[PDB]
Amino acid sequence: DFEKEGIATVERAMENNHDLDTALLELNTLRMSMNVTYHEVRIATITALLRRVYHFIATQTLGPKDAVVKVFNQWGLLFKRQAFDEEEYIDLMNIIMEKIVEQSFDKPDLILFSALVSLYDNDIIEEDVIYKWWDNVSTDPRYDEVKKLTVKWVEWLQNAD
Repeated sequence: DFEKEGIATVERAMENNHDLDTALLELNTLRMSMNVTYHEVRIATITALLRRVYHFIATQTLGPKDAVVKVFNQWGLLFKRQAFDEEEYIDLMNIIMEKIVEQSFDKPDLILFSALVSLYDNDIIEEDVIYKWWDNVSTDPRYDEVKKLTVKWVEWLQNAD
């Protein structure tokens, strides 16, 4: 039950353009209200953002990369207060990858690469957690497509380290 309501809460704050502080206040109130954890919150927030990205692309209102950037550059900041330790950030990235596949975008690899890069540029995620996430990432072939681009990115990051 919390899911749907959480998705709705986030969708509202991005739409009728809420500043974050206020979006997180309502969302967190809902979190305690319905007694759910931050994992559930991350799921709700991530699917909410990814749906808006999808909508932007499917309606040709914005190209893939642009759509991801438009959404994540602004709202991805919500994540820094939805994850407090390493595994929670690892979980954060796993969900994004999983939800992208689930949403079925046409160039999964580009969507996931763009989303992670946006977060990286905004300092929500740094190399250390990124390597950890990547080292423990699922090898289920179902993720082969979405990982194509990001795998090179992680590699580039290691070399440039």
